[PDB]
Amino acid sequence: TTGRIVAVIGAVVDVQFDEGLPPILNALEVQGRETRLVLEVAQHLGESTVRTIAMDGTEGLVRGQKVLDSGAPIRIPVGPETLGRIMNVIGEPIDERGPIKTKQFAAIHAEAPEFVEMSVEQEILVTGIKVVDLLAPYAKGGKIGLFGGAGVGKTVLIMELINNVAKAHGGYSVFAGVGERTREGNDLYHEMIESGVINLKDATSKVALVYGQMNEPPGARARVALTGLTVAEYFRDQEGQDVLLFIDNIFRFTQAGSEVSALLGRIPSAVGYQPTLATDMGTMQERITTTKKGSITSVQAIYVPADDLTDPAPATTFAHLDATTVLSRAIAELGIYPAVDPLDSTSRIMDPNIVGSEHYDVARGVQKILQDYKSLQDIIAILGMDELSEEDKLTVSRARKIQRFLSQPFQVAEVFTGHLGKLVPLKETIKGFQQILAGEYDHLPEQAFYMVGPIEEAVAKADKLA
Amino acid sequence: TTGRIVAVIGAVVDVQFDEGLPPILNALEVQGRETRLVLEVAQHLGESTVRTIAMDGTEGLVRGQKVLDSGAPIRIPVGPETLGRIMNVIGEPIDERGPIKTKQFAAIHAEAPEFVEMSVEQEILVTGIKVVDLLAPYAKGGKIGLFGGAGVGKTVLIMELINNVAKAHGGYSVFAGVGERTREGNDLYHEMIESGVINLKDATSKVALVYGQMNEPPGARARVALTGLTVAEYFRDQEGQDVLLFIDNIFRFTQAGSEVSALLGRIPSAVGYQPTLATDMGTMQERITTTKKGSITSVQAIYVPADDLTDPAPATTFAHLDATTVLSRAIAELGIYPAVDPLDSTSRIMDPNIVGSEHYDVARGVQKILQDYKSLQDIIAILGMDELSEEDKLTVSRARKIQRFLSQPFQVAEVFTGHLGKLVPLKETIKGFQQILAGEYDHLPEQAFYMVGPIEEAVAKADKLA
Amino acid sequence: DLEETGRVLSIGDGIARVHGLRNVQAEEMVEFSSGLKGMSLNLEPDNVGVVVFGNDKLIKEGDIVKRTGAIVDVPVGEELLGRVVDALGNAIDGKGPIGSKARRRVGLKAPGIIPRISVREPMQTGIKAVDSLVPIGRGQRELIIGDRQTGKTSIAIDTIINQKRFNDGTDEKKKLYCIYVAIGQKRSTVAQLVKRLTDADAMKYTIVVSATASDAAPLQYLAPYSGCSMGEYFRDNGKHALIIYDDLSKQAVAYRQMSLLLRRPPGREAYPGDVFYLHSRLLERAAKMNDAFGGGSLTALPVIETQAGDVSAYIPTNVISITDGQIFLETELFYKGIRPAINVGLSVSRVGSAAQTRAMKQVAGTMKLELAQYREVALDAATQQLLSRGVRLTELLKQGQYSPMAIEEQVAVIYAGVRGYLDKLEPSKITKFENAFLSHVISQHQALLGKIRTDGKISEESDAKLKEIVTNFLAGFEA
Amino acid sequence: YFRDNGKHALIIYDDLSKQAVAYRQMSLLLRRPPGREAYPGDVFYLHSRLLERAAKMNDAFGGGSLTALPVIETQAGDVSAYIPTNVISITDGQIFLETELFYKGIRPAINVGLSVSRVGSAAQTRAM
Amino acid sequence: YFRDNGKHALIIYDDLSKQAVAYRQMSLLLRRPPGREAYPGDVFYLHSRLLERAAKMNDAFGGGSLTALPVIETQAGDVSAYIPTNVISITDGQIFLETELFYKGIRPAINVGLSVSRVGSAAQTRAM
Amino acid sequence: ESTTSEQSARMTAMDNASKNASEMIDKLTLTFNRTRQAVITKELIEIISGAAAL
Amino acid sequence: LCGAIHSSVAKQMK
Ligand SMILES: Nc1ncnc2c1ncn2[C@@H]1O[C@H](COP(=O)(O)OP(=O)(O)NP(=O)(O)O)[C@@H](O)[C@H]1O
Ligand SMILES: Nc1ncnc2c1ncn2[C@@H]1O[C@H](COP(=O)(O)OP(=O)(O)NP(=O)(O)O)[C@@H](O)[C@H]1O
Ligand SMILES: [Mg+2]
Ligand SMILES: [Mg+2]
Repeated sequence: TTGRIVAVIGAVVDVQFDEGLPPILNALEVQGRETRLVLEVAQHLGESTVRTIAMDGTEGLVRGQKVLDSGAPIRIPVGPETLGRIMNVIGEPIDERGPIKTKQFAAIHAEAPEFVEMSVEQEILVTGIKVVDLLAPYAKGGKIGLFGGAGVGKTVLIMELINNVAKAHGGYSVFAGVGERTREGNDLYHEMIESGVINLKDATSKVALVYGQMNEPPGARARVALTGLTVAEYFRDQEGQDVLLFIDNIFRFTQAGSEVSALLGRIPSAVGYQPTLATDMGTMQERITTTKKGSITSVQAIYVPADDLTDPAPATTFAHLDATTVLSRAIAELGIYPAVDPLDSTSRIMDPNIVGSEHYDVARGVQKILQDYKSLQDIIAILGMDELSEEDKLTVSRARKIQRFLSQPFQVAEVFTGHLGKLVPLKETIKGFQQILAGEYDHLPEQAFYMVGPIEEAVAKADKLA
Repeated sequence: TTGRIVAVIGAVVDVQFDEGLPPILNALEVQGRETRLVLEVAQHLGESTVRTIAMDGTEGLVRGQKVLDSGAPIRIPVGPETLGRIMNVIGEPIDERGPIKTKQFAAIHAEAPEFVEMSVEQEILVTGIKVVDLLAPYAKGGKIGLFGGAGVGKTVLIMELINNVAKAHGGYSVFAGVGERTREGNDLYHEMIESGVINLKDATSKVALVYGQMNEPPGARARVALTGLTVAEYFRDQEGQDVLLFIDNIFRFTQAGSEVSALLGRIPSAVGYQPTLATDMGTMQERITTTKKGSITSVQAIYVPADDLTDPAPATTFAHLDATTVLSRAIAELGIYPAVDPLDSTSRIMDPNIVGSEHYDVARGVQKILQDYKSLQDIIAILGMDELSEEDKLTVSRARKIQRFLSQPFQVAEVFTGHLGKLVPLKETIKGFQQILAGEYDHLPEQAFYMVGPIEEAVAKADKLA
Repeated sequence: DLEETGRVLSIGDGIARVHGLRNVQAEEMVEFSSGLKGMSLNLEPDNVGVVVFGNDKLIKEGDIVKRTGAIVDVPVGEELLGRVVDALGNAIDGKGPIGSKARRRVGLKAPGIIPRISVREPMQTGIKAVDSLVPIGRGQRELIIGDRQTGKTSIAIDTIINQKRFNDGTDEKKKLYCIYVAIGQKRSTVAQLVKRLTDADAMKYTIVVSATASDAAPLQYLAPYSGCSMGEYFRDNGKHALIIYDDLSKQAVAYRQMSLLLRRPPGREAYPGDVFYLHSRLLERAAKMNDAFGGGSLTALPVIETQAGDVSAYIPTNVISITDGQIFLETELFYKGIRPAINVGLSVSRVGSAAQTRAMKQVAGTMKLELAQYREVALDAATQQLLSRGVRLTELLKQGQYSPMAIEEQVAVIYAGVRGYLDKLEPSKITKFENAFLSHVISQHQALLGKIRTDGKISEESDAKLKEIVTNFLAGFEA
Repeated sequence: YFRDNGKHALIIYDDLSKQAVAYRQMSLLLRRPPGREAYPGDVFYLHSRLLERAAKMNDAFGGGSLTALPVIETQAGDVSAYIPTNVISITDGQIFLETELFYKGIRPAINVGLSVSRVGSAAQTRAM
Repeated sequence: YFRDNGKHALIIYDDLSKQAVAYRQMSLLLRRPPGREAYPGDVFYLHSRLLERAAKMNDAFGGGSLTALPVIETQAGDVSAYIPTNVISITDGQIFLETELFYKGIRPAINVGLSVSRVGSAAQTRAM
Repeated sequence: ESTTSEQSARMTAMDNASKNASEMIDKLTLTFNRTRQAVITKELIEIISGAAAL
Repeated sequence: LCGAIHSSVAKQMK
């Protein structure tokens, strides 16, 4: 149909249609534009006017300008042909390697899998990261969440997971860049090309890329997550394959939404956010799941505004995950990396019937001594450790050794740690912490446990220290 | 043009005009009233209607009452006739001394000197006060934060500042009492008279007074700093003087800004201040500088809400301060007058590249001797001042002399102390403290350096005391 | 002509509501009867909301408003070098007009993924602490973060002044044009800043966009973008620019005032939901182009002022999550006389490593390591040795203002320290030693300095001679 | 239905924290002005109305009953905040759990001093 | 009336916190813009116009006087709240009371350290 | 030897403990003032949202 | 609160 822009306010554009008003979620096409400018119908204002959200900048738009109804929501290219390419919210290619020829085009708007489609197979996903594997194990086909304040370690943790999980993976991988750093997209792209995971010649690429970084207007950042998820949906279903979905950073979806929600005319909810925050988030995260038809292991980085974990965004995401890895600025500052909070990172898999009694018990022992130490922190603070019970000194000492043994040198982080990357097998992780708990290394200096792999290196570093 | 009142809501009055709509910032004379009622246009609401802020009570106003547009912003008498006279916000005399007939008036609203009119170098305004000129010098055309309160010689300092600037520079002074308590405004008048910085007979008054009393509506207290500033600019622009502007107190200038903003219906920003916090302050402050014809140096009394320096009010203020002068009850009690805290008072121009390397080395040298003494004091009186190394014996003795030499008789107190005030030249100051650090006067009694001017007077007192 | 013109319906709260202008575009500039310019922000059915780029007092109901047909843009090109302009690109130095031959929208979108490449060319600041521990590369975004009066600007200024050695040299690749955007500062401070740059002969290759404390909020808001566009000209023409945003905290407050006046929903600290995006779209524009796009770059050094060291506050965290690392300046080190007041351990450079000269890696890498050992500690010979380094090395990192050091002179002095030629020396003599040793090599050993510079590495040959030089100097260094 | 027919039912509302958030969204979207914390001015009534429906019927009314276990998610362990105290001011007691207790090995992480029952021994067998 | 006819009067405003509440009711229902704590921008003006009417008149004006002892109730010791902040700044001095002192046995519960009088000695007899 | 040692130790211990308390006071004051400001802001924005929604 | 006086002697004493 043919409509006319009757109002433009940043990313929100109102279009008036004489006949055949376009339904909600329908992608409209602005006419008289060099590049494709899509407007998604968000609501029907009445008087034959619809309120929409632009997927690109609205500069240059004039009142009266013509808009066509495409007849359907934003549809993108889905299929193997997306592997090794990079697209934007609206599915166009942004790698300068020409068109994306697919048979199928899926809409980025799909209803979530039904309750009868849900899977319930609990299976551990060993990452080789001591802290995660011990305290809050990830699961295959489960939902993993990396929480973190600015600069704390989310992106390095995701890249380390890609390196450990994705590499040794039989299946396709989808990486959605959402409101983050374009230059990280370029690094990712070239890193993937160099490794051979993105082959620009053979048809052997295993990763599909989708980006909408911090350089995009709100409307595009609010939908890129849906775009890369739609690509992951196909591989999951239309191919019955184990898909991996990495998103950095999913918070940017919610933040994109607050920016337009104001322009959409809604009364603001707590902290200035859109009153639809949780439902917007829900209809999207419910699509990011494993189904009986296929499995998707998702890893989403989640930005924590002002480091406040109670902020509506991060707070609402907790219920969408099966395992959480919560990163702390204070932990990072102590030099511990990855800066995981051992007392705030949880997992539904952390059950004696799943990870077994030996693993469950050591994890619980580690957390008990960390919590007990945490209690003494205040007392240590004022009077130091000399007016401390000989009994408590020992908890403190072990805790500090456990606290340092939780740290690990990552490949991706080699330049910052000054240490070779390590990948520790679950069995070795359990043993290391068992032994420290048992007081077997009450004679080694804490420092020996810092930045190593298996406990064996701790001992070897202790001798090195003389 | 003549308009008509269409709305009266407290201190906010809406006036409609037929033709010739008064621009924003214009002054409107309400017709048919005992006292002069000025309205300042704040906004153009549309429909030939303007929204204004009242400079006085609005009680008795009727809808349709006539309001004449004066064709310009608020204009006040500016020039030498203002000296020793107390003025109101809108330039009216409030001292019962008849009119303030100047050759011309001037608009309280002006843009700040252009980038091309700025002085390109950092000069110093010698005030002739040892603590200040030595340790935290005033920057010519700069802003000085006067931290103090009552009971610490604030008024004596101010009056002395005025007196020293008039004599050592030929520049006059202006006092803007922003939110002045009437009682405290009457006392300071007669106090100024007693000191002589004001004179009811001759034309020797060095100070002009502008008062925005607390009784007055928000609009009045918000504009007084501007009225006083206009006065000061007159002596800088038309007589190339180096004026001194006192703002007491800068915090009540902000608050009055919040109140006006509130009444105008603007949404409040952090901690309840006006969205235009930084702009309200910058447009006023930038008028205070060194131009190519002269300069305005402003001593601004500061009140820090909740003792929170990071509060939006004080933090916004500090952006414009070039120095701080700290008056302390403690220092006062040691009998050191002025009660200027030598280590708290700071200054930006206290830079080798600006006040010279000599001055810099002596200033620091005094600062350090004082800091060391502070440290040592713990041992001195408590742990017994006996086991003090040859070095420590001298640090304490010199420090105490220097600390005493930082006091100085003000010409203003003369009438009460029966002692000639001493206006000490920067050169004399530098020499003195330099010599005491050197050790040249390590053979005189402390009291010799107490309440003197030039170092010579220190030696002289010593001999007389024996 | 209500197609190309409008009449002001209402003016107040900064936005003017314009009647007409039927054919204006969104984000297009319009002109006011008073010569004031504005930007068409909200195209509503019955009016156009205009952001006035200046004193809105100069606007009245009835005033004609004319279209320009151009989306907000600014003068651009080498003709701006040595000039001081306002947020609109108008000269304010009183030196006549700018003969700019091109214009560039202030709002262009930043280069995408394909045109970029990882930073790899050093952006030498000339400041030892930074070129060793927090090495900046060209096309990188590096935040300068700290409380007021912690010497944030100073870092920016030394870096600008350091470029003189490149800009006046032969090698084009090594050149770097500078742009200093002053946002919310005082006029005085800007005037003094251009005066210092003039005396340092660094103004010739420097553009200064100024929207100071007296300028309307919309000018302070725009300033950063206009300077950024002026920087992109270089970026995209195979050249290299450096832009400074000083500071972005004051810009965010100007945008906050505009947003509350627009009655946009106040959130965290009463900031709008788009404060992040305000800085994200801006900083994304500094980038490093690959050879197929000319090989240029635009390095950005945004400045953020924290309150009482709170780097966890909303704005600070926002920029930190945009940039590639930050240099934190601690109020406490500054006071303690440690200048520059950089906090090593908390300062990071995510991508500069690859752009750090090899001569630096050979001494700076080992220096940082030794700084870590020291940090973990401050009796026992072990720990004692570690503590010895700390004080020495910490003194080495001290540097005055206005004397940016060449890279070869930085590796030379740091070598002294990390190699051990300072351990048997009194801590308080270290800075004295540095200054005497520098002059010594700069004069009696230009050949060696030039060797290290040219080779970009300290080879065995150079290292042998350098070893001799330091040792010889120690022997002759009087207490 | 059980309660009014001689039968006994147990109901779990997991959880009422997210319910009130859905209520806020819907109410804000209906143009009703945000009250305290952006929640509608009758967030207490939202839950109070619901929870009162759980009850003990007398014999004349079948002797059936409905027992309620509403769940509330606190933030940073603050049982004293507005929403939590609203629901506590409805129910006949509370079971407060804490992460500190949990990790210390106190599981279930019941905080005795802060939890209460407003029925007491009337709901226990003599033995207990 | 007393102040002006050469007499002396003392007035107690018990308390200005409640009058301020009263005015806030009228303002908010008048739809005047709300500010900090929902007070209007003229609430400080409201108390400053009243407290300046307390004054010491000069001989030529009869020599009368009006002394004002306004009362302000704080919440949990918050002397920085809006009304308290205002009235504290308008006055010549404050007599701060504290519960802790009260129950400790110090009655009247006057905090001797914080309470001040800018007038001080100027209104104290020689022997005191 | 005992009495000397004990007093040296105690002196040291208390000196350090008062220092630690000082730093903790400074840090708590900062937190106090951040919270005080967030509270003011948060309460005010509730008032405005309610007002505006009419 | 004697720093670590007591602890030292007691440990070496038993
Ligand atoms: N595992 C790690 N080992 C060592 N340093 C690390 C590690 N993770 C993070 N860091 C340090 O912190 C920096 C930021 O890491 P990064 O993964 O980019 O953070 P982030 O949480 O994604 N930040 P942002 O996206 O900006 O909010 C790195 O460049 C390192 O200096
Ligand atoms: N490296 C340095 N060595 C010695 N003094 C320095 C150095 N850097 C700065 N200073 C001094 O410290 C002052 C403050 O530095 P400046 O660059 O203005 O800090 P800032 O953090 O940008 N301040 P402001 O913008 O006002 O909050 C300068 O005027 C110098 O006198
Ligand atoms: Mg990241
Ligand atoms: Mg600065």
